Amino acid sequence: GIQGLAKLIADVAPSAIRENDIKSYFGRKVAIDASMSIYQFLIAVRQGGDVLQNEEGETTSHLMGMFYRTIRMMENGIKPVYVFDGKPPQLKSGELAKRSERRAEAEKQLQQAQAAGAEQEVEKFTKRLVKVTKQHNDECKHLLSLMGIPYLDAPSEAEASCAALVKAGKVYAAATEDMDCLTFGSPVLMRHLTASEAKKLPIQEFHLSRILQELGLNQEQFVDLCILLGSDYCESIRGIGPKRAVDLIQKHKSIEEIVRRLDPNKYPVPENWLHKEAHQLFLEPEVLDPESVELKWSEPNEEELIKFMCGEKQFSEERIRSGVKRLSKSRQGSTLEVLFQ
DNA sequence: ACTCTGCCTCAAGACGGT
DNA sequence: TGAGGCAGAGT
DNA sequence: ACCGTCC
Ligand SMILES: [K+]
Ligand SMILES: [O-]
Ligand SMILES: [Sm+3]
Ligand SMILES: [Sm+3]
Ligand SMILES: [Sm+3]
Ligand SMILES: [Sm+3]
Repeated sequence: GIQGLAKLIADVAPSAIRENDIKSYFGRKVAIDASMSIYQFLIAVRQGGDVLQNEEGETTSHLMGMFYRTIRMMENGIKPVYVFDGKPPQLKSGELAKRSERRAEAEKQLQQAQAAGAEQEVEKFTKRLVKVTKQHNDECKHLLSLMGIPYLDAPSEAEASCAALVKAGKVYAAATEDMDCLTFGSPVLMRHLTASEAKKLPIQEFHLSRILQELGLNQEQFVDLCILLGSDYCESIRGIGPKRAVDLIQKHKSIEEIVRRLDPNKYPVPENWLHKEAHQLFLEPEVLDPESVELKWSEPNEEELIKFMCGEKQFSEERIRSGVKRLSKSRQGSTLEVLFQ
């Protein structure tokens, strides 16, 4: 993420944010940060503070969400491609260490909340310990294949590869909550795309070109702004928040120039600041080749889906079979069969 | 008065019978 | 792999 | 729309 970027845009570039009704998206393709949505399901999809699971102890919360949400999207003629995170860049090592530190603390506090019986505390610390694993990813991929829904493995950060897919015109937008997708250059970011049958949060599109126009910046300058706001890849300058950062960038145009003009006593910069490395990472990230794989939405394998979800994962046969019928008919409505010439 | 930091707390899904 | 509220302190 | 339940 980028610290306070969403709020900053709402305050200083409101026209970059557009809202449309879900009925307007029929036929559109979108790239989805899979690892992130699996995470959301593991955290939220609970009964008695416990994830859903089959009788043999295997978690099924993530399969539950991925199955049903994907179908609801397709019912609206929205065609998702799911993108999975790869190996993190070295620059992120610091941030990851911080996370593992927090996990170690959370593990202690979980234990003591248990010897204290504090059930609501236990639930909190258990949520803090939720972690998307390789098995979670492998099960979702397996499921998506059976559903006929495409997915890709990013070489590194999935947001970066989502952005690259939008730039190449392979999908219309990147659908994620992580704003660093814009820092990676995604022309369009959709937030709150769940296509939920219960409404709530309006669908928001962020348009990068509108953002750059409103702030009066090019993409290089925008990335420098984000670094100053605070990213995962390097430190920012203490004392410099969203307000002073926009002004410094609009005036000095670059962190390099900002540092030369800043008084080393009033606003000292981080020692051995890696802003240059991060800048390079946001602008030239390692990404999949968007011309490589042709995205297709295939017919769902109904019988194998039933064996997997019902036979193995113990989902209701009625709900699953009903889901597959809906998915199949909705695909038929929004997708053209392949043609040979 | 405007700005920023540190610390707190909170929320985080989908289906279907009613 | 946040967000927003609040008190206190820096500009 | 609410809310008990989903696995
Ligand atoms: K800062
Ligand atoms: O992020
Ligand atoms: Sm990210
Ligand atoms: Sm990521
Ligand atoms: Sm079994
Ligand atoms: Sm098993």
